[PDB]
Amino acid sequence: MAPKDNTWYTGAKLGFSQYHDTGFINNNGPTHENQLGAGAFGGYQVNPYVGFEMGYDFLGRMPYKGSVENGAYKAQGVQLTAKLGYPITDDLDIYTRLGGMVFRADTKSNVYGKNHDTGVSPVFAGGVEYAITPEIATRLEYQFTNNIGDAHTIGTRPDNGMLSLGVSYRFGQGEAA
Repeated sequence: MAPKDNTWYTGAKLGFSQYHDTGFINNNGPTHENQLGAGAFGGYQVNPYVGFEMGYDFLGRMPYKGSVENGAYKAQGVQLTAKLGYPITDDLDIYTRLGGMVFRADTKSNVYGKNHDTGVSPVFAGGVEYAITPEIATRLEYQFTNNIGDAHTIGTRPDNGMLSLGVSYRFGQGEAA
């Protein structure tokens, strides 16, 4: 009946975005504007209305292919944020995440300790999470791309961004305590 606190959870997410904030563009596009992406994420719940969540976009290669494909060297990336949601129903709930994505790459280093370009652009998300069955949860959330860098006076209205859907697992049933 009552909610839980001081617990952890893990899952996977997959969504599509209208347009990315990339700088190197050299493609016409599959249809018009939509890029599907997959990844994994997990989080810890501190209280009924205050929790934490982290995530990172995995990668998949094709062992059966002899084509030159490179981009970075010893590079890594991860995202860390806080989750804030409200319990509308025992099974249906709403949540919002706010944090930042950390990105780092390697490019010529003489063991001196210097950087050229790091990724630290705070981001947030919004959606709802529902429980279909024990040890199995599913939720959908969206992200805003037009709301950073510089505030626009007039033009397009903020009513469309990133659309994603992922599943999450909650561990910590117990019996007494």
